[PDB]
Parts: sequence; C-alpha cells; structure tokens
Amino acid sequence: MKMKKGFNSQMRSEAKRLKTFETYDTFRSWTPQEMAAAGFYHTGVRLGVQCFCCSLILFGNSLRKLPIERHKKLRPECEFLQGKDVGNIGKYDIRVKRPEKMLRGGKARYHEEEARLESFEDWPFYAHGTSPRVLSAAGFVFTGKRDTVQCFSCGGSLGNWEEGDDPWKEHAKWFPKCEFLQSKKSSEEIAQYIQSYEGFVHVTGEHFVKSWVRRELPMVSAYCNDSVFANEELRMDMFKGVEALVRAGFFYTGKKDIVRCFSCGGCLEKWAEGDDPMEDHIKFFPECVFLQTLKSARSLSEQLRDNYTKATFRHMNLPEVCSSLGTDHLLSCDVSIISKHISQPVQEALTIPEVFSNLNSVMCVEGETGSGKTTFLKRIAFLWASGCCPLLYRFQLVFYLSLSSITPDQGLANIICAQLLGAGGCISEVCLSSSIQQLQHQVLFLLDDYSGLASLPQALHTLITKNYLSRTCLLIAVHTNRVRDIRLYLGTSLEIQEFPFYNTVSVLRKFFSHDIICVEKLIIYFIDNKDLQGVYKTPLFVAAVCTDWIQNASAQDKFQDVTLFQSYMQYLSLKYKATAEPLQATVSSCGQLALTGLFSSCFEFNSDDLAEAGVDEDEKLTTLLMSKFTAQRLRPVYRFLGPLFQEFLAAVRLTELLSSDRQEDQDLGLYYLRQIDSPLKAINSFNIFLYYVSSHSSSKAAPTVVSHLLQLVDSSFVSEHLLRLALIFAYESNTVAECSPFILQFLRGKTLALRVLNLQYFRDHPESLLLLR
Ligand SMILES: Nc1ncnc2c1ncn2[C@@H]1O[C@H](COP(=O)(O)OP(=O)(O)OP(=O)(O)O)[C@@H](O)[C@H]1O
Repeated sequence: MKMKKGFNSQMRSEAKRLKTFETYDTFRSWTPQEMAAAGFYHTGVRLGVQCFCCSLILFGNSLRKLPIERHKKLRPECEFLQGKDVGNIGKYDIRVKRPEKMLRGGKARYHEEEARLESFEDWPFYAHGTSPRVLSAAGFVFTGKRDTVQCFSCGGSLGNWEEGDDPWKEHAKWFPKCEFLQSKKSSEEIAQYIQSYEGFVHVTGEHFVKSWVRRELPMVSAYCNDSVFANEELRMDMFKGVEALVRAGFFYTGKKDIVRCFSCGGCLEKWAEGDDPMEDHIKFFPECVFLQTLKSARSLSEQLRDNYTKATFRHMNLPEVCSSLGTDHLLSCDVSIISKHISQPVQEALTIPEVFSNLNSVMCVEGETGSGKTTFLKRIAFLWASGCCPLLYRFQLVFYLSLSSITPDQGLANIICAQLLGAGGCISEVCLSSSIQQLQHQVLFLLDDYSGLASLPQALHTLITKNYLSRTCLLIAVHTNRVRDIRLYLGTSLEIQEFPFYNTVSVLRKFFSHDIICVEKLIIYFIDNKDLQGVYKTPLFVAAVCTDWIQNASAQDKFQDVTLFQSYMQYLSLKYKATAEPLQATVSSCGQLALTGLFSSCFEFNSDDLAEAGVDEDEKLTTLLMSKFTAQRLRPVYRFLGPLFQEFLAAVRLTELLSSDRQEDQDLGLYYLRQIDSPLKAINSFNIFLYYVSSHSSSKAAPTVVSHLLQLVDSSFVSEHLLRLALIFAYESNTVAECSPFILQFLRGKTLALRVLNLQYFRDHPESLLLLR
C-alpha cells in the first residue's frame, strides 16, 4: 500500500523506465512502451507503477483511458516542463553544438581548471548525483542548457548524465583524440575505458541523418511529434498555404485527403475555406486528444544515395504494418527479444531501445514463422530514415534487401538498385564497394527471407563470411532452429520470444472507436486461460481478429470461440493465397494428426507420431503456424494451441475427409467416426466437439454423421434421448434440413416430455410421435 515516495528519482528516465518491465506480466491492457512514455516506472510493490517527477500510486489499469490521461487527471502539477530528467532513445551524444563555436565566453578560459570548477552555479537538479567536481576534473564546462557539458581543446558535448557514470571512462570512449585526455591520462587506461555497451562508435556528431529534437515532453505519445518530420511527410503528394498550416497536429498517409493526427482524422474535404482545426479536430477526435496536443570524391555519390534511401524508406510503401485494408501509420508496439549468447545458455532479455546500442557485427534474429521479422526490419529501416531516433544516427546507410530468390548470384549493385532506389540509382559496383570500405561500421544491411550462404551474391557473401576487413554491420532474419550454417560466424544472436497480450490489446484499441468489442474479447478470453498461450504466439491473430471486422464486430456474441478460430484459419487461407498449395497441405497433413489425437486422448504428440501423420517431412515453414517447440530437453514435444484448437483442427480434418469423394480417403473418416458409440460418448466428446463438426457447411459430410448419430439405438434414458435428438436436429438444420432428415430421422429419435421438450423447428409432426412417444 504505502511505499517510499521520497521525491524526484533522478536515476530514472526512459530507456530505464522501460527495462523495469522485464518483471511485468504479459497480460494487461496498457503497454510498457506507452506507460514508460508517460514517465512511469515499475517499482514492483505489488503490481503498480509510479511516476519519476510526481510520484503517483497508480495500480488499476483501465482500457478506455490512456496513461497520459490518468496522469493528467490525478496530479496535474508536474507536466508544465518545470524540469524532468527525461531521456529519449537518446544516443547520449547528439548534443554536438559548439565544437568551436560561441561558448559563454569560454568559461574554461582555454587554460584554467578552477574556472571549470566554478562554472557550475546553475547545474540543474536532474543530476547532482553526479558531482560537479568530478565532471570539472576532466576539462568540462557547463554550456548552459539542459545538463549538457562541453569539453574544451577538443570541443565535445555530452549530456544525459546518470548516476554512477564516471566522466573519465566516457571522455575516453567518445573522443580518444582529445588533446587534454592524452595530456593527462596515459594511452593505456583509455583502452580499459573503452569497455562499454556501444560497439565501435566514435565522434559522430556529423552524419547525414541528424535532426535536432526538443526536450521530448511526455505529451509526445509516440513518434511523429517533431513538427519537422511531419512537414517532410507531405512533400510528396500534398504539393499539387494549406500545407504548412495542416501541421497543427497532422501528417499525410495515403490519398491526398486522408491526413492523420496522433489518433485519427481527415473526415472532411480540403481546399475549401476549411480552417485546419475544423469542428475542433472533428468532435474533439473522441476524448479530446491531448488537449489539442496541449494547445499546439565519391562522398557526394554516397550522400546522394543516402538521400535516395531516406526518400524511398519514407515513401508510403514501406511503413504499412497490419497490411489488411485501412489507413495505418500509428503502430509502434514492439516485439520482445531475448538474445541467447554464443557459448552458454543464458537468456538475458533485452529491450528495443537498448538493442540498437549493441549492433556490432553480423547478427541474426530468430522468430517463429509469421512472428514479426519483416516488420521489425522495416521498423528499424524506417526509424533510420525517419531520422529522429538518435541511436540509429551512427549508420550513414541502411539497406533492406529481401533475399527471396531475386538473388541468383548476379551482383550487389544491381540487386540494390532494383529493390530500393528505383529508376534513379546508378550506383556503380566500385562506388558501392568504396562506400562499404570507407564507411566501415556505418553501413547496416537488413537482410530478410534468408536461405543460405550458397544463395548470397559475391559481395554479400564476403561481408557475411569475414566481417574482418569490412566492419559492416548486418542483421539477418531467419527461422528458429533453421540458422544452422552461420552459427560459427555471428555474434549476439537474437530471438523473438512471443507476442505479449498488451501489444494485441493495444493494436485492437487503436483500430476501434466502439471500444466495447475489445473489452468483451478480454473478459471472454481470461475465463478460458487454457488457450491463453499459442493463440497469441504470433501477431497474425491480431490481424485475423481485425480483418474479422470485414462483416461486423469481432464480438458477434454467439459461441465466440469457434468464430475466433475460424477467423484465424480464414486469415491464414487469405494471406498465403499466392502460395496456398503447401498451406492447404499443411492444414490437412498436420490437421489429421489432431484427429488421431482427438479420441486417443493425447496432446503431447512426440516426434515419431508426426511422421505417421505425414507433416514436417521437409521441415517446412507453415507447420509452425499451428505448433510450437514446447519442450527441448530431449525428443522435442509438439503441442498445438490448446485443447480447443485440438478440437477445431480435428473437426476441420473430419469435415474434409467426410466431404471428399475419394473413396478410401473417406473410409478412414468413417473409421474415425466409428469410435463414438454411446450416449456418454455423444456427450463427453461433443461437450467440446459440438459446434465444430456442425459449424462448417459440410453438405456431403452431414448425412453420414447424422445417420451415425441416429443409429446409436440398436429418466436418464429419456434424458439422453432428448439431448441426442437436440444434437441431431441442430446439426441437420445447421446446413441442409431436406436430404438427410426426411429419410433418416423419421426412423427413431422423436421424444418429448411436457410441452416444449420438442420446441425445435416446426414441420409436419409424426403420425403419432413414433406410435409410443
Ligand atoms: N507491432 C505489431 N503490431 C501488429 N501487427 C504486427 C506487429 N508486428 C508485426 N505484425 C504483423 O506481422 C505480420 C508480418 O510478420 P512476419 O514479417 O514475421 O512474417 P514472415 O513470414 O516472417 O515474413 P518474412 O518471412 O518475409 O519475414 C504482419 O502481417 C503484421 O500484421
């Protein structure tokens, strides 16, 4: 209840307000990214988080209100930029201003040291944990603005000082060529000081991506609030007075009349009189968004190709996640990563804002098939091009290349010009080779859809196999347990663990205005908790539930589980329509396995049974959309997405078998239909197998199974007859109530007790209710 409130926790900014959520459960509405962007950190008292400037006991976490709204509503006296040690992604150096420019009179006097001591009257209260004496002992002087300090005789500015950061390691790390440093400290201790988290970085205040950013006030919900990025957004199509004024909280994505604020908008036609705050952001944009954002040689060639890469990464083509229909630029939810280390099995979970700082050499990212590799690579490329995340400023060039058979060993220049630039980039082989060589650790390749060394081109092969004479940094997307070739070559392997539920609920929240469907999904989901995992193993379930809104709400209020599963399966069928032949096999071949276990009462499904089922024979991609490597001690197990998914896949296999006219691919279906042989078997199996063999409009399969249900005959006795006939009539009326019933149910099952025991659909009653009922 009561914990040490104290005061401003000066040791707590973002990128440290996010790392505190590794001890946070993955099932709740608000996200660590959004909560941390609100200046909150996870103490761990029971479940709650508190702010770093205005300590708040915020435990309850609702859905209709974002953390910014709660923080403003409860204690509104800490967000007037009165002073907060807010660090953004914050590459720790971006302050490069005045390398030799106008200081406040050169308070170091260009010689003196006690002058550096005395220049710190207005040293703010953000730091202070850092002693001004130790800062001044290394030739540092306070330039005057926002706790950034400049060192003379080399003119280097460092900011975002935190607790315990000794300004002697850092002065060595960021400027080895600082004359004062070589004058005082020997060339031996500096190598020891090099040991830090950034790989090979140097003085990189000059770089073609830079864009100075403000104090990153917490009213910045997420990216796209820098008022300079949003301006160059709409230099493409909204160019043929209105434009510059539209940047009162807007940016362009789409077809010249769909311009989006941080929530949504554009539902009005432009070029009329039309003041941009029209209808005050059209009806406040429901919930009065952010108080109107709070009241408003060949170096030339490589720079030119840098500009083209930035332009083609900011084009509307790349930033499109949740690629179903809509108008999307607002998603920033990240994927959790835990990086296994080369030698021993240590997990060591990372965070997205900190993983960028460790990019050193050839890197691989794991991940289940359809789990967010292409998205993550596109996000990092975009964030480089959308230059406001500072950590990515160290790369002068980034390249996204999908090695999906477009590369039969032809050449790197040809593959980079025809995939990224487009009709404009004539970057020659020699130009690209020289750019790679001189820009050693400032070129980041993002390779996707990996196959193997044999398929890479010559230059890419050299860059991936040596990484000694080139120093280029690469990130390759691969499949889990399918990266067995570059084990010896890579450092800092990475893996996409899972997709937590807060990301799913955040994406659901953003896409919807009628936010009663999402809450219904929340309640109707934590009551099962058996399919808690698996279903959210991939972001494709979010896309499936979103595209289920092509007809109505995703909470149709009628046995939600079967609709959810069918929506998922239909979305799988839709996405891979280009290569649907193996998927149709993967759903069938794997699906039959579930049927084999539907009645044998086993869900572990060890490896040797998979061969009998007839799936994974080629270790193919899609077979991981429906199973996971649950255990890896020995003889890895293969568990599906919960017993309910057992049921649904077994049902779809049974329907396909009893629907196919292949005679002896159907006798097996009848055999699997045979084991149900008693009313208790018509209950215990059909408690969970009821709406799954019936849901599908199995025209051919309906008569055989309804006949089998009828032929079982050869209070509790009467009761089971009543339930059995209820099942049979419901099943037969689900799809077609003409062919099978008029010749089948007229035989045996007709019973009722008082008035409404046979209140089903009304047709011609029997002669006299089976002559005995
Ligand atoms: N943060 C996110 N929010 C919502 N959906 C996401 C997010 N990240 C990824 N996705 C979803 O992930 C899907 C793409 O996944 P992914 O790139 O893993 O497929 P893939 O088969 O690995 O493709 P490739 O093999 O080409 O990399 C997209 O349809 C997108 O909807």
